[PDB]
Amino acid sequence: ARTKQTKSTG
Amino acid sequence: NADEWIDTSKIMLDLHIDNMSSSDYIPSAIDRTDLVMVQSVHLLRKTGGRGLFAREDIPKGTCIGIYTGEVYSEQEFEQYLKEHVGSDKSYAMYVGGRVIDAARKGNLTRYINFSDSQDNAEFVETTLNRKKVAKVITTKNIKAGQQLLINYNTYEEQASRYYYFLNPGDGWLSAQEFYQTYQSQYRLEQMPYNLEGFDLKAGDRVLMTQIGRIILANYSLAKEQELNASDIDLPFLKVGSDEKILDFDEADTFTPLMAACYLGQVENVKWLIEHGANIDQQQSHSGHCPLSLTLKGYSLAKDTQKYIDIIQLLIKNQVNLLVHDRSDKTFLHNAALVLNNLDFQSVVKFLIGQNPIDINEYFTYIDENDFDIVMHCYNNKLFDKALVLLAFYPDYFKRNYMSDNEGHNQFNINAFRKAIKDFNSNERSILLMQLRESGLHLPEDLLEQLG
Ligand SMILES: Nc1ncnc2c1ncn2[C@@H]1O[C@H](CSCC[C@H](N)C(=O)O)[C@@H](O)[C@H]1O
Repeated sequence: ARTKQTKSTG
Repeated sequence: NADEWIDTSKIMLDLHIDNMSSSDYIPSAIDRTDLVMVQSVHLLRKTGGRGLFAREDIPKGTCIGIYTGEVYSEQEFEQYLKEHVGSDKSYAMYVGGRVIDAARKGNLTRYINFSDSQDNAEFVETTLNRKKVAKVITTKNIKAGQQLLINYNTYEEQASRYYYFLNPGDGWLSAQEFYQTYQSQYRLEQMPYNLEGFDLKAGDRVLMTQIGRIILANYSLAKEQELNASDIDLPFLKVGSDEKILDFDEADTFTPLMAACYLGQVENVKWLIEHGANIDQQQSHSGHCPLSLTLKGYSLAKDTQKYIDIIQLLIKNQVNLLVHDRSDKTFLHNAALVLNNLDFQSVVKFLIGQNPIDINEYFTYIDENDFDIVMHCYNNKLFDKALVLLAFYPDYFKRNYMSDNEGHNQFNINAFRKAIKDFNSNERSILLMQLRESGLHLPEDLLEQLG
């Protein structure tokens, strides 16, 4: 789950 | 009040809830108590964790409910955390500038666990009382009895530190009970050879199914006539030294497809895949999936292309290539370290022939060192694989380094700089050269800012 956007909606 | 017409005790009883009071259950209108039930997870028996399972089969795109709980602002929640020791964001949902905390008051949605590969549901932003809320929407058709999994859409190191890689089949039955239910399908044999990839030695007692014995004997599943289909992914039950079965939290089991991919039985791999075998099934502790075991066999076995065929078949069956290890390194990260340039380019060509919807989703993932797939190749001096990856996605720098959000651009710049930090003059020179000859039309400012 460690993306560039390091519970929540989406 | 109208609350007096809502008896939460019957809701908790029918939903099999035993760790909440009547006043702490906050129901909603779209809650489908008839479709799901709260049960236990034997893998999480020590921590006392539970889960949400399907009482009946559920189609894809079905409303499950709304994440309810106590309402706070972003500042009030931090104040509550700082004033109450022991409080945690484990049950906190950050939606619409508000925080919905279910650590003490919630509904049935608070029991859904985490999964970033086999998630069968997702959170969707909707409106209730003209206010932003979150709902649970099934992303796949659910079979009765399976556990619901969802992506929390947030990252924390404690998760990838000791989160069990969950599968939908992981239920409340123990290993002994599961074997007792299916004693007719399991025979107790001894390991003929050794298996480093499964921590098994010669002579170790293992309870296995007929499919497993056929796979271990290098036979062909198609040559057998009467093969039951229910035991397709019935796993290999290990037996401890006390002649008692090791439980799930005690040891990691594996499925016939895992051993098939590790041994290179391409035809049996195809048979298992076409017989509904979970190609994305993961081990609990280690997290090894069929692709990781295929890469291990490729690295170990001398014959190489036999595993390339298995990888190609897995990609053709739309396997989730976005799996990662506990080092936050995806399938591509580790594959670039074990495949030769030719076979790596072949796998990239397979994925290209599939032609995914959005390529940038493969580059948004970063490892423990904050390096993507290209930065990973450049940190290990794998220039040619980085070139073929840029050939897959040519707009890599245009979208990730030259966008509106200057924060993400600067973050990618600094990550690439930290990657190329330990370089000499020759490597930096050939890097800038290959960047210029690539024809990606890189402006000079970035070429200066990069180093
Ligand atoms: N994949 C996973 N493996 C092990 N524990 C997990 C997990 N995903 C979530 N959890 C645990 O579940 C919590 C999320 S709230 C989920 C409800 C809770 N697990 C329960 O059984 O009542 C977290 O605190 C985490 O410790």
